[PDB]
Amino acid sequence: NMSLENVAFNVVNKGHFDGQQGEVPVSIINNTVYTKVDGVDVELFENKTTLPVNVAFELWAKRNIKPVPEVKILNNLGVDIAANTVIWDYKRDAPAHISTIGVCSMTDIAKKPTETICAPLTVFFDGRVDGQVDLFRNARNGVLITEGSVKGLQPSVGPKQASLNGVTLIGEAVKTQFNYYKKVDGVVQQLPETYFTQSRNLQEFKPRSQMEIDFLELAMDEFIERYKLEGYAFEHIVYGDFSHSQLGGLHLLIGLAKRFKESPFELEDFIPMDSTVKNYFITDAQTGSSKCVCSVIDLLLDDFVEIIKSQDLSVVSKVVKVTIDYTEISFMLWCKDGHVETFYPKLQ
Amino acid sequence: NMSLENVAFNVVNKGHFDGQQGEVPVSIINNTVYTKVDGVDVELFENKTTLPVNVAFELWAKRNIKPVPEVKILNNLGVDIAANTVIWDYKRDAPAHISTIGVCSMTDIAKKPTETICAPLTVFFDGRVDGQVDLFRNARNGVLITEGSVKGLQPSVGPKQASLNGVTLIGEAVKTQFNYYKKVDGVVQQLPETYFTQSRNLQEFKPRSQMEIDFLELAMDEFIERYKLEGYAFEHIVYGDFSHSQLGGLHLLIGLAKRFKESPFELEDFIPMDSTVKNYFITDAQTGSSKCVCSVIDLLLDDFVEIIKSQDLSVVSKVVKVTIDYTEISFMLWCKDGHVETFYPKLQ
Amino acid sequence: NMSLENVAFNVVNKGHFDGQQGEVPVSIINNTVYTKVDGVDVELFENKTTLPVNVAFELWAKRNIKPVPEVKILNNLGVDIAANTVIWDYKRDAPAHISTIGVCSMTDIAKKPTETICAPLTVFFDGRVDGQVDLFRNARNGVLITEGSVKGLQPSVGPKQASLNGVTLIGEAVKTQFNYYKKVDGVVQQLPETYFTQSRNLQEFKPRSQMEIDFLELAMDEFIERYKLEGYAFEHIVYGDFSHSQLGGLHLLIGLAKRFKESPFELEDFIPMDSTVKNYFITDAQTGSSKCVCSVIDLLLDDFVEIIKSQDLSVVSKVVKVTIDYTEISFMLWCKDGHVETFYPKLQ
Amino acid sequence: NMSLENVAFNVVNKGHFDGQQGEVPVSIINNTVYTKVDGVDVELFENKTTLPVNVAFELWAKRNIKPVPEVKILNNLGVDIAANTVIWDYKRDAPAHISTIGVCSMTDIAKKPTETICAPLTVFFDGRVDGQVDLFRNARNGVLITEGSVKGLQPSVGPKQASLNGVTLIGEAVKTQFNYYKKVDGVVQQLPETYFTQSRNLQEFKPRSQMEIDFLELAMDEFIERYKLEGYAFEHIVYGDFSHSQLGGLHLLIGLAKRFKESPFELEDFIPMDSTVKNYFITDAQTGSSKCVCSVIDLLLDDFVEIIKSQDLSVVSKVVKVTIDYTEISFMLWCKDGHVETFYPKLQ
Amino acid sequence: NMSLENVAFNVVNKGHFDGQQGEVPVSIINNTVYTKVDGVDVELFENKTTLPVNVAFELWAKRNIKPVPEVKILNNLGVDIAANTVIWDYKRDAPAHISTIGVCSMTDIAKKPTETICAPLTVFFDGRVDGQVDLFRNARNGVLITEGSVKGLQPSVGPKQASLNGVTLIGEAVKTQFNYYKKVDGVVQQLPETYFTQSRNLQEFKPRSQMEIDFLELAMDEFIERYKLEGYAFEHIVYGDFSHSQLGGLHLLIGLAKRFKESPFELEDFIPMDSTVKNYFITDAQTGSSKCVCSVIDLLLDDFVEIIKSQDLSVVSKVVKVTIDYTEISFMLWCKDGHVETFYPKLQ
Ligand SMILES: [Cl-]
Ligand SMILES: [Cl-]
Ligand SMILES: [Cl-]
Ligand SMILES: [Mg+2]
Ligand SMILES: [Mg+2]
Repeated sequence: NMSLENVAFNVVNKGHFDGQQGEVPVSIINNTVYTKVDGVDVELFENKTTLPVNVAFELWAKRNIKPVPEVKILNNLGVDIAANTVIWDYKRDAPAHISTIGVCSMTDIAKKPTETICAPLTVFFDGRVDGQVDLFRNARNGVLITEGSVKGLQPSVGPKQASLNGVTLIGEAVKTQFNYYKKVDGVVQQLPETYFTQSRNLQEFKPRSQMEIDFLELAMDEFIERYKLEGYAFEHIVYGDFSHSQLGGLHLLIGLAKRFKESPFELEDFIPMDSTVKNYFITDAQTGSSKCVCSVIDLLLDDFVEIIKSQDLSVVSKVVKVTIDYTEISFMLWCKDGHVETFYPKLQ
Repeated sequence: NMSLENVAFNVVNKGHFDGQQGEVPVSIINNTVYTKVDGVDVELFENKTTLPVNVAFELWAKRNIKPVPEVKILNNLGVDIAANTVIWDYKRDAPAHISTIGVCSMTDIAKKPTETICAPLTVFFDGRVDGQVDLFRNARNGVLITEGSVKGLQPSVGPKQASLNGVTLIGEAVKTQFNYYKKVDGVVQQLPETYFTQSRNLQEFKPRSQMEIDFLELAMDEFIERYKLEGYAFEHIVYGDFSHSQLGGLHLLIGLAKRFKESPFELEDFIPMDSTVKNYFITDAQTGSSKCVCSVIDLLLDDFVEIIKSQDLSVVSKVVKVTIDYTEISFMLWCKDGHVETFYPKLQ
Repeated sequence: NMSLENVAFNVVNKGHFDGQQGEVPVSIINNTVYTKVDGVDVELFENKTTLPVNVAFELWAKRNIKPVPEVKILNNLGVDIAANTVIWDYKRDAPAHISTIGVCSMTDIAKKPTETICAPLTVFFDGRVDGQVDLFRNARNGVLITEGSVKGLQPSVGPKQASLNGVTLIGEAVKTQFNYYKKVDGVVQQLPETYFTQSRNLQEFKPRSQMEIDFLELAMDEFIERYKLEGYAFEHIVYGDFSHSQLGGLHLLIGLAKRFKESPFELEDFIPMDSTVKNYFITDAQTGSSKCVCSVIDLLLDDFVEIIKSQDLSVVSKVVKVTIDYTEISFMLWCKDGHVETFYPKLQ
Repeated sequence: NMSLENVAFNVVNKGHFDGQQGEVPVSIINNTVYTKVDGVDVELFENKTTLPVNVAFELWAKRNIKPVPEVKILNNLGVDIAANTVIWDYKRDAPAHISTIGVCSMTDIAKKPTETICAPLTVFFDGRVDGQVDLFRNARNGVLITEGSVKGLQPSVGPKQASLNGVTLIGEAVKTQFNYYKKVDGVVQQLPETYFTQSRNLQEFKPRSQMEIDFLELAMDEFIERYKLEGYAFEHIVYGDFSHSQLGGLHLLIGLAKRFKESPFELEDFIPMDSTVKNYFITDAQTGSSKCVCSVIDLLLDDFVEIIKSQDLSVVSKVVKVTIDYTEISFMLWCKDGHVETFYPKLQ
Repeated sequence: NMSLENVAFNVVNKGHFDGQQGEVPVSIINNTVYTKVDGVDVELFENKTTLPVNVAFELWAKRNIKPVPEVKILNNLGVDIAANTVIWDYKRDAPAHISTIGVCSMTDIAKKPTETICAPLTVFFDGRVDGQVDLFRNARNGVLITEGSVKGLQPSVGPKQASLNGVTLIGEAVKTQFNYYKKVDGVVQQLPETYFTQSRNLQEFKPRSQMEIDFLELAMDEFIERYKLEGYAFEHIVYGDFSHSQLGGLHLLIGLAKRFKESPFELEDFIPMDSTVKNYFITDAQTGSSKCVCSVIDLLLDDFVEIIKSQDLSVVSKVVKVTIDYTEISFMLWCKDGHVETFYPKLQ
């Protein structure tokens, strides 16, 4: 029943694969899928993946169209494969995982998660689908998300936001905050205390706390005085130093957002992927200050204040580990004379 | 006299093919045409069509650079080929028709429209070109456009707007509203009464009536009261329902325009082509409400009111046919207790 | 349920498309069709055509696997399209015709030859298939082949040989000699009296007459005196002149076969296609004699003798039109003092 | 320091990857690897695989250059991956296996076969390499080849021939006959008693028994009476029937070799891969007899005689399973009135 | 009026570029040039070069069709570019040089060799063309070939054979032996006394001396005693050793031709290019002996005997430089107890 022409039928009639019968004529050329509409070819899908065009086309058509965790979250938890679904990575325009389970015959390593080949793999389970909670209880390694309680399992509350068709949002007509569960070698794991990134962007940045509202409204000197931030180098870390050829600091996305409203700048996303810490080649258009590797993270400003105020500042330099998005992020803390010189996330 | 290097000469010197003599050096690689400018290669054309690169390059260079009907109009009239010109489909970045007549030797099926091979085809004629009106009188099947009257033929007034170099506009320094004529098997046809879509877009939406001006300025409850629209489900059909996971209604482009100014959303144009009814996979960023197939049409708000007020509302559901852009559009009308439940265009 | 995966299923299980149901996983990459056979991809089809890979793959799978006329015959008769089949051009590794009739959705212009679109086209009908003779009677332009007589239709006996899966042969377990019929504008044409090329190859050349047996066995001076060929320039036309830098004569394939068994040479087929007359760039390896455009034709030697011996030798230069493979082949006849200088086919 | 330029250095200096240090300039274009040799690019590798060009280039350079089992043997044993080597499939011009173990970073699933990821996979071990026998003892699923005895392991004597750089041969200066061992789920399997195909080709076929010498020299009626083969349908099974349009029988490669020396024919290998039974689309050039799916197997003629002469001829139709190349091959045995009608291998 | 369509016109009508006027329709797709011949596309050129498809097509059409020196000769002389012509490397299916002079606008660095840009480059001049000898006198760096004497210039007699359209031959109807001249920095260089390789192939090998006739006819022990070759390791150097797993010796092409007529073997040319010494990955099919890097050279056997018999046999290991094809070839001479062990050319 599986066929390329049937997949294209579902896309043109249902917007995605819906399991409907029918076939439309398809021509494949230039890593692109076309269909003939009233005698002319219309592009349906441009393959941006490393997979064959018809294979990637099928996986994208069968992508999950419900609110799902962001890929960085699934990566930080070590997820290798999804159970009977396709998590589409819109950052890479490619499937988030190599193989599939009961989805596409060309990429399927198994039909159901209980098969032997799935034993060493951390399978992602969705409690919103019938039987996936019970499948998670019988899985050796797996990650489970639910909207409510699971009897006999202690939950971990995830981020407020989730990805819906490549749109990260805090749901109002839909539920985006899940309970997280993980098993390793048959043993349920206790997930650690973690912060969560806010997954915002520059153009559409919106404050989510009165501190962030005051950060964008007030000036630098007035904001640092109001929240008693003297001696923490927020002028460097958050606001950024543009007086020299090498750009200084500017490691919080909200600091880039405040600057972007005043003056534009160039951000080179040379590792285009979903990750907790993003690295950009930045060039400021107003001053000419630039930096090849500017590590940026989108933390709630209140959370970043709690972190930097929770450190010992009696050492010149050391490595600070912070659990964010269920992964350990290494920060580099520099201090002189008991005050913060700088504080930034490292590469990986 | 035809040559690839001569076509590239005209593009670099005249912006398009102008019939001038000359040749520039050309290199073709990666479905792209390049020319050497002072020792370096400069991209001239990236082939986005299903045709060979050099063939598509020639057709695009010879595209019509005058105001022409939008492709959806030509499609709805069943046009198969153009007479001694190339209608470029900027929505697909491809020629609107497969074959040509007296344009490109590789795609030409004939040199002049009077040839035998053109008999079963609906040829598009442009009265603004000398002799094309008379050629239309001797053609078996054809469509003719003019700026003025044609002796012995009853005209049909077309849309106010036309496409100029992929820019749809109502001409002020140029004439964009044409008279339409059609012949089938040698018999002149009488074109039916039809509405016309406005061919506007979200970012640059501009109201074209006081009702549309009031729709964007006033609130929903205030607008429905002013124009006495109680019982027609404009809250659902036009304004859209975002309270549930499945997006409800929102089938008029002006309703999307009003929403877009307040909150952003994602529109997946999974059938990228010019058509009277567009189908989008929509995801609302503020609420999370989404719908795989949201049929949207850009009618003048006054015209849509006239249509929905001209229907019988005593049946649960039925199919309503409306002639728009010279084609029959099937709508689905749902009523309960004598009032409109919903009313939306179908797929095709 | 026509599909790419179903076409591949028939190919792997039946060697071609046999109308069986079933699907196998398919990967498309680099203009090649692959399928998974126990883990690894196996190449099924390398697209050598100008069509999309999946389209040409379907047409090749649906190619006619019965003895069919050689493409040069169909070309000389002006065939543009076949009725409900695909004639595969094995010399081009591509379909012999652009469009199809009731074969492939992507290339079909019609499902039946009786449709209006097929009238101006010369449709090829196979009288061995039920109902094709009647369709030929109803077609405006067409070509018909049959094994026996059709009531009322004056036949034209075709060549002894036909192409079976790319192998040209005179059938013994199957019949390769057909009657030929042609209609132009609804009127049956009388096919002209014609010679036929023998369609032999240089490697596996085999004589077909006692004269051809003698030509290969006998020396030049012995053969010319035996069959009384003095004054007919066979030393030049058939045997060829290698004494000069520019190769002279050598226009009959049997003359090439005789030279090849002695000393090899290089044949550059710069127009790789099936045609009654072939043009080659020839380079003799032993002497170094060459010629850019060498016109070669594979006639029965007895036929060529019959042709050359019926010419008027009293003119310095005369064009001579001979009907070969149902097409008129022009020859250049040069004579001097009551004997011919040369007599070769034009490249045309 | 693994790199593309270093791999190319080894290829140009050592003919393959030899672990030497050095780099040469490399150009990648059109799925081909080039290198500059005194100004001009020389092609080193044309990627015929479904892998990226640089990846397949590295795997081909690291291919095993010692006598290795033929891929059909490894396939019939269920091998999925090799331990610290690459088995190159020369019939597919591609690696015989998808992933690698400690070979290439792009395709490695592990650096050592003992890693957890390799347990459910059947790993191929080469006992000629130090430490591979011990790794086989510790592997859960695996296949081992050795030249001599392993203490405690009951051997299975493999075929006389092996593949050396794409050349299948019975070694004289090297040993090509191995012992075979197999483990499934940590338990050593006893390999079944099996016949082996001879792996000869049609062009360079050479007999290997006095019976095979007789078959090629003797006539059909003389050979059948000599080896007392009356009532075993050798005229059909081995010699083949060409009297009808559909080719009959001809299922032993030695029968094809006998026919080929007399008159040539066309073999279309629509599944180009190494397998115990091969399916061909055959077209006989002399008679025109053909058959879409012709199952062929290259057994020693004495073996096939031993097989056919041990069957019960008292049943109309019976399936017969024979273990050949360590896999069960199904045959169709048709008998009528105390003698066989046909006896051919299924395409399976 | 240089154009792609005009180049294709010359190719189809003249077999190459002949400067004739005319255009034919051309389709470019998949690094191949096509043209329409009565409806269907016929392949004219498959780009095997690293240049753009239309550029390499033009250079191939403008290739030199006269007897030209073999590329290895031009390489050994350091030629970088040709004057107003294209030397086509048929072993690479690519131009022998990167840039051109007055040939193709895309690859031209100059229209005349006298231009300033050509001075540091070694330009190849063909004295058979009017005015090229004078251009050689005015060029700073260059190489000149002539058929006869040039006044004042001391000639160097080149090899007997030359390449005519990819066919290397000793001309009879044409002259393939030239005088050679070379200038470096405006000063004429005296070319060294040199041997020449015979440029034969393994399939069509033909001896060129009574000694070579004897070597092929006579047995090893009979030949070595006949030409008094005791103590010169011809059993190893020329005949080759197959008794061991690693192939020994076999460095003269005539030795390969003798072995090939007896039993076939596999030659892998991992550096496919024209060079005085060729390196092959050899696998003997009969014995299984192989060697990754086998240096082979096609000298006249009498020349190699003259070379080996002039060496001092009193040293264990000595490097020996011999000028062959105008370049110095290094040999490894191993001797032991008054006789040679081996004597082979280095891979260099
Ligand atoms: Cl009759
Ligand atoms: Cl033992
Ligand atoms: Cl002189
Ligand atoms: Mg700025
Ligand atoms: Mg919104």
